[PDB]
Amino acid sequence: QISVRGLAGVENVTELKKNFNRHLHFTLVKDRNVATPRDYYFALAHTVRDHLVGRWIRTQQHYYEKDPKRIYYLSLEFYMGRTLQNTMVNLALENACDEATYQLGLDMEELEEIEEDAGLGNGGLGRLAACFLDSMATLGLAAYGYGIRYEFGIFNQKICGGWQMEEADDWLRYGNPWEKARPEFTLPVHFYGRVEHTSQGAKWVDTQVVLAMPYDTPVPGYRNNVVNTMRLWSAKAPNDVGGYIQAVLDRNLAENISRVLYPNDNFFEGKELRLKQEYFVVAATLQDIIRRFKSSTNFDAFPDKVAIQLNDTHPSLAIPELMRVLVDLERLDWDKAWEVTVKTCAYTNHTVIPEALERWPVHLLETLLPRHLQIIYEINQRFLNRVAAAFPGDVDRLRRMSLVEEGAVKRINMAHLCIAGSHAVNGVARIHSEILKKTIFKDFYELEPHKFQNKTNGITPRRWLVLCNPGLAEIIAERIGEEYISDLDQLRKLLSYVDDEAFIRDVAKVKQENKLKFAAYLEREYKVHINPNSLFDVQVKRIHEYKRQLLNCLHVITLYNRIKKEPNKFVVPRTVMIGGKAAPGYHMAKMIIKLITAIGDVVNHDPVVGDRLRVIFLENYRVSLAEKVIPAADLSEQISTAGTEASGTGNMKFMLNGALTIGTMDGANVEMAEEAGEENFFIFGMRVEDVDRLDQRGYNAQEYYDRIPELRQIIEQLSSGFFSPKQPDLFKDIVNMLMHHDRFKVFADYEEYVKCQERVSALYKNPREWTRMVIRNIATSGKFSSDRTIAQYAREIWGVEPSRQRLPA
Amino acid sequence: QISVRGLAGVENVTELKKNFNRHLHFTLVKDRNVATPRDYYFALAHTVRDHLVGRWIRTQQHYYEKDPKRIYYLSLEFYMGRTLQNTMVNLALENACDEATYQLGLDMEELEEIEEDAGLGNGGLGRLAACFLDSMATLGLAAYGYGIRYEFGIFNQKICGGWQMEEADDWLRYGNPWEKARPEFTLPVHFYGRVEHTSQGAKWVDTQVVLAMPYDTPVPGYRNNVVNTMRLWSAKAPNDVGGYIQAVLDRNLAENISRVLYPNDNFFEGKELRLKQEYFVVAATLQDIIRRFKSSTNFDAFPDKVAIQLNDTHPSLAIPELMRVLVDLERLDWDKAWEVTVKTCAYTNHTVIPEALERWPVHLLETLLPRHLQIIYEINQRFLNRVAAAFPGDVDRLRRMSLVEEGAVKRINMAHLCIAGSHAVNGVARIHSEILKKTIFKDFYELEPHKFQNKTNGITPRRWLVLCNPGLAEIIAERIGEEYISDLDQLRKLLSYVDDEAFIRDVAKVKQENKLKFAAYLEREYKVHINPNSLFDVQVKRIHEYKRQLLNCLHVITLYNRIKKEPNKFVVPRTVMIGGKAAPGYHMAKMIIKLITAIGDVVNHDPVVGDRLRVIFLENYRVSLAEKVIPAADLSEQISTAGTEASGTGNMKFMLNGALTIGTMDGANVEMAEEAGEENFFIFGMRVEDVDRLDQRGYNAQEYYDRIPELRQIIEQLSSGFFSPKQPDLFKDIVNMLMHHDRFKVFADYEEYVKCQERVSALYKNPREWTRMVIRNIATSGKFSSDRTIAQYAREIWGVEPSRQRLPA
Ligand SMILES: O=C(NC(=O)c1ccc([N+](=O)[O-])cc1)N[C@@H]1O[C@H](CO)[C@@H](O)[C@H](O)[C@H]1O
Ligand SMILES: O=C(NC(=O)c1ccc([N+](=O)[O-])cc1)N[C@@H]1O[C@H](CO)[C@@H](O)[C@H](O)[C@H]1O
Ligand SMILES: O=C(NC(=O)c1ccc([N+](=O)[O-])cc1)N[C@@H]1O[C@H](CO)[C@@H](O)[C@H](O)[C@H]1O
Ligand SMILES: O=C(NC(=O)c1ccc([N+](=O)[O-])cc1)N[C@@H]1O[C@H](CO)[C@@H](O)[C@H](O)[C@H]1O
Ligand SMILES: *Cc1c(COP(=O)(O)O)cnc(C)c1O
Ligand SMILES: *Cc1c(COP(=O)(O)O)cnc(C)c1O
Repeated sequence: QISVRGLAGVENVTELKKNFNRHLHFTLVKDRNVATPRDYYFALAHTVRDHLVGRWIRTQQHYYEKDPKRIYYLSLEFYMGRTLQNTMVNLALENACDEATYQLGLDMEELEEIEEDAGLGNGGLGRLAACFLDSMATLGLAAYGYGIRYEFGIFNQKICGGWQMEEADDWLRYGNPWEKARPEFTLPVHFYGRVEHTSQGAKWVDTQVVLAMPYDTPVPGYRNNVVNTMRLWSAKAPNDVGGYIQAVLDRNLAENISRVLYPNDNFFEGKELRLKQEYFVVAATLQDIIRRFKSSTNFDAFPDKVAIQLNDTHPSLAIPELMRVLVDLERLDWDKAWEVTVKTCAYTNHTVIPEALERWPVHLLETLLPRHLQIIYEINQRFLNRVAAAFPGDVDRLRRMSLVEEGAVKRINMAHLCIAGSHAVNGVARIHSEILKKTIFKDFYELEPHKFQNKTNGITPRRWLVLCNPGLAEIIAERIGEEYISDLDQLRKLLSYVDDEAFIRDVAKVKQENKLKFAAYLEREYKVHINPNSLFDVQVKRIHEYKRQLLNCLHVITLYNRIKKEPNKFVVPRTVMIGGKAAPGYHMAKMIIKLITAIGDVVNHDPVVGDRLRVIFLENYRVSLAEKVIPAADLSEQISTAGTEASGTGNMKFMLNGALTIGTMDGANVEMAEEAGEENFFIFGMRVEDVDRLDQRGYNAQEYYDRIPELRQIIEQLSSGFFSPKQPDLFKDIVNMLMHHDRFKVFADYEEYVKCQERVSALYKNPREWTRMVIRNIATSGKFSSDRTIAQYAREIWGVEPSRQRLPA
Repeated sequence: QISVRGLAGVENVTELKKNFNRHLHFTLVKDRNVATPRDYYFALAHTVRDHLVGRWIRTQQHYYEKDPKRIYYLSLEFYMGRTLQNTMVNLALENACDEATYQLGLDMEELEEIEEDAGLGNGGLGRLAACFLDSMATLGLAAYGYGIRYEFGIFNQKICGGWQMEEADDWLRYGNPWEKARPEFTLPVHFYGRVEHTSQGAKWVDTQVVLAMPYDTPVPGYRNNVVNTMRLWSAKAPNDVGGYIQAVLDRNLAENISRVLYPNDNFFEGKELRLKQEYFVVAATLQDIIRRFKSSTNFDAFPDKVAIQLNDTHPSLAIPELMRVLVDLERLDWDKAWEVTVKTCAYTNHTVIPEALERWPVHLLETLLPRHLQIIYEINQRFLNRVAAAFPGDVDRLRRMSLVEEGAVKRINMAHLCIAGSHAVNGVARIHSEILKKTIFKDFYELEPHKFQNKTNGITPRRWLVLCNPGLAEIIAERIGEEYISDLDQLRKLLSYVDDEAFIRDVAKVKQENKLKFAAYLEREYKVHINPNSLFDVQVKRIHEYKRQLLNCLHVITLYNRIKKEPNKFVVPRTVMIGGKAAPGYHMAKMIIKLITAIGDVVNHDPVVGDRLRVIFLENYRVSLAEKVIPAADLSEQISTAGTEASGTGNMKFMLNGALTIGTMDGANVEMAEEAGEENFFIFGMRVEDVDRLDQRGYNAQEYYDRIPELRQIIEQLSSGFFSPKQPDLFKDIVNMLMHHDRFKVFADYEEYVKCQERVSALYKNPREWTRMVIRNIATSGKFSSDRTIAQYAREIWGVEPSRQRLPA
């Protein structure tokens, strides 16, 4: 139907249909009379999976023959989403499968909705790992993603009585057709025990053993026939009546390590189970890496054949674990082992907020990983000796830079460990990387300037454009070809169409179709109609005070009060959509969700408002839902307090899909505005410097409350129970926080935000000009392709060259 | 190679080879360069499994169209063993697969050893269920086996320092290619809660819910194209940070229900988890049965379309559960519901030993299944009213027959419940069924004579002859054809070959080859040589005092002492093999295993003995091992105290495979001797009547110790530490038991046993006559085919006619 979805040749369609029927029969043990919708999805999944096999075997065989430098991306999160459509897209089988299933009397889009999301992540950090895997495969890098096969991913969110309820995400219930267990690579992981110092080196003994069984998932590159691997480890107890029965049941204790993903993305919690997960993935991965290295013994060449990227400090134990193996098992001298370690490891930081940084209590490491604690102390001693030599007499610096933090309970600062043991440390956006050098990592930057780099984030154009918005991808391709899908910078060619009446009309048509499509979805799976002609104002991302969904809420209430004040005045119709999950123990975040639904309960049922304003909370925001809502958005809300959002990636997804952005000069927003031109962006609020000035003199929210009548009215409504009749003081915690302890200065940006929003409404009233600005945004979103990001990591950190050359078959 | 293994046609072999390579590639994601032995096994398993699909779909479709009466065999145990070879045997693909794998350069027998046994049973009771499924499929009955999919079956047994060590049987670790999950049939099971009596009937509320997810395994009939189903239920928690994390981890509690098989086959233990397993299988199965019944509402015809067979009392809750559904949910009147229940249920008893009978504490049922306890009390009240009317004034009878036992803690006697709620109750051997009527069930027999029946056990000739002993099956087929494989009575035709010199020579040759084959296996997988020319004296079965492995031990020691007494006298060489697992908490059974190994440690290293006597303990006895050792045995030890072994089935396996039997007139041994002729059996010991006479006057072991010098010597050796130098009093518990509290009268049968064993040795010295007696045993083993047993259950209990007619394809 659509050319960017590939060819639907007769022989290919015929083959697909027969293999589909073959799997339904032999694999599913069903015939068209008793087959359930799920049976059909699995038959299709197997049929597509079959096309990956040859390429997967050939790719791995290829790496063995050429023996390239291998890239290992270690992450505790891989927010993959669904795999079926993405696989068809990268293999150019979408149209063929669509035709094949059509001929069999089935709707492929209906079958795609049956697949469960692989939600093995919380948000941005986990999704970045996913986009990176896609880009690394597309760029021909011998890359491996290593993580944990959680049997329960991020919880499914249910909204009950306006409150978030958490439900277990049993995503493996019906099976996962994409994974392949590799029992021959099962490896032992050690815990607890003690250290013995003998004549020849230290020895870690009396440990408890847990087995790590790997499951491999294929990662197909975009039409280059490359299929890389994502290997996830699953925990298994070693095999060696009340007592007997209990012993068997207690096996669950050991296997609980890979049971569930920790959902706290706001505050670090030093929980033992989480520490076990972190060591579990690191220990099994490093053994696998070393095995592959030896199967390709001087470790001097180890850094030339191995690159380990640490996604945040979560897998930071890789540093002392590599030292342990090299010193304790391989018997290399410390200095040489350290040289190898630093040269193979690199660390990526994702936030500057204190509460999110990992600082593990010493007593916990002491009990669980005694040898690693000793190695960490030794690393610290040698590092601090270097600091003392470079800054003689600077005693305060020694205290600040130590990997060991003193006080109540001694803790190990994992970020400091990562910097000391990595040859490269990077931020994820220009402004973020600069802040790292000026604030939290200043001392380290002064000691080792060369280590600090910037690698602005990106998103894959395949899942975030071709897959979720084929209509837009097609009108772009009709004019500039398909080459931009793997070379996004080519979108700049669209700048010469900004005045093309035909193109302007098509861009607007695609957006309208997406909105109608989403407006429908809303009614089918949920229960409310929305004016498809209203401006779709969307803010989707995890709920956090720093992301300021609260500021958005203040604007919504302002709009509502203005309508009530002058009912018969014309106002641009809006459908405000807010969605995202809140970490289970994050009280304020859960109160914000309740506030949003409470506002909707009032606004959506006010006769005077009509369909000029609607407030909808998008339930269970996840990758699959993002693929639906983003293409339908008109306005992207990226309003974090300047200096708090390291980069953001949702912002890039919206820009690539035809939405204009209203935001602060924070994270990647700065670079997006720079690429598109500030006149094509809706920028407002305090800049980082402004926030600093306010902190210097002290932030007093009362001042804003006293000087802004509209803000005062809103606060009084919240306090008096206007949005919670039956529970008058329901939102007292929110008002108290805003008035006395708001770390994110919501009131400080209120006035500029409301004024900026008025300018957005003004532009929406002029369809043609709104669309021309949209075109200017899409045309300059090329820099934000994760292919660009990965190419920079490859050349500037890993020391490998990207390849666009395809492979046999 | 061997005609009884089917044809190896060119087209069939060619097809098998290509499908094997197809699975290795697409299913295993491997090529002949990195494929592991396990990869090859799975490729073969999938290839064979593919041939089952069409027949499986057609069979179930067939039952829907014809809507025959369905037979439901409920069991907490299904001791299946391996599936690959059995499937090839029943589909006549053995030779073809053998040739196909051969051409690919692989040894099929080597690949078969990779499959894990499905050890979902303890012994005889669980294996009977397995043979029954095979026979029901072979006889064309619309039969379903229902049970639990334990993720851990019977423990693997390790012998350390002569002691049994238990190891978890993680049989699903590498996956099970034979099963197919059926998520569309997931059903809820209720626990705890309370009963509410409203205007219209009782209601069970506030219950905890656990989901039952079924997994189906195909059960192929012998070359009749019928493929029945064995459906096993797996427990799943319903889907609805410390608290959040713990809530997810606590899901294991609910899922623990299907985690492990209880290994106590000696003493009943009222454990809550076991009760949960029993209700879990019954609740899910009955809902499935009713669904299928409605999908084919007067339940008057329910008994005409449904038959439920209870394997022991383990699934006895089916009786009150069926009443619950009919009365509480379907709203039928009690009397009508009871009529339906009795007419559809039948109960099979497997032992008369008190300690093995299920007697659940009332307080346990009260908490876990409140409604069922109420239903049970009502059943009891109505039943006892019938008893009172039939035997007016007999107050003691009312106490004896009650389903409720008074005393320390009130308990529900499940056997009494089963008799009251079943239209048929059967023993498993003629002598056992008679004892039931004369002793433990006498009162019930007097009230309802028509309910009591006998159904002598049997074994399937396919796994127990064709599969494990192809050599013997072939020489038999060469002379009488292949028809006997599904009509075992035809073996009688062999009686006309007892004087055939050619046949006599072939029977002896086959046995010699099997012994050499097993003698080798012993050295390869274990570490000792054995004289292939010695008489193979074998006793394999679970370790129990009533089975008297101890009596066997006394004979071994006697033989050893006699050799030591007169070293230079000729004695027929023997290799005594004893094997079997002991229930984890069965102290005496574990001491018997230690004694056996201790005896071996002395006998096997005595220079004077040489290779005239060897004592070997066969480690990890299981179905797979039985298929190897039984065909190699010369002498089968079936020496339980008369009146204790209900039937025994291992005895039948040995008879069918060319071993002579030494045993007591117990269980099926009586019928085996009757079929073959007492002169062709080595019978010894007290008969049931003799044991009764001894109990009347009182058993005094001292009397035997004082009158038998050889026995006295043995006891003194055990007591003085002759078999445990470092631990002089190691076997004091055994000596104390034998001398003061032996419920099984080991000493009472000692003299006759030793004398009988001498006659066995005398016959072994005459090869030709030994073989002629063997032929007479094999020729009359036909009655012991489970096909005969099932045909009797079908006609006399279930009310259905067996069919030997094959099906399409
Ligand atoms: O577990 C399975 N069992 C069988 O396919 C099967 C087929 C035939 C027979 N048989 O007895 O003929 C038994 C099991 N199949 C599984 O069904 C899942 C859901 O579609 C797929 O994702 C898995 O890759 C597939 O192996
Ligand atoms: O998602 C993030 N972090 C987490 O999910 C997370 C996970 C665990 C913990 N923890 O404390 O355990 C804290 C945060 N960080 C996000 O990573 C994105 C990719 O670079 C950035 O663009 C965002 O600005 C950043 O907030
Ligand atoms: O889990 C499996 N995954 C795959 O076969 C597979 C194949 C190809 C790709 N792929 O990405 O191309 C991914 C997974 N296969 C499983 O391997 C087991 C052991 O042989 C079999 O018993 C199961 O029936 C089969 O489904
Ligand atoms: O195997 C048996 N019993 C058990 O495995 C068993 C299971 C559970 C409990 N329990 O108390 O829970 C007791 C015995 N019984 C055996 O069932 C065979 C088949 O009819 C008979 O031939 C044997 O004589 C009988 O001992
Ligand atoms: C892209 C994405 C994110 C990150 O969004 P930000 O606004 O950068 O925080 C989070 N969740 C999902 C499901 C995503 O697709
Ligand atoms: C046949 C069999 C049994 C039963 O043996 P008996 O001697 O009747 O107790 C037990 N275990 C296995 C593995 C069997 O094959």
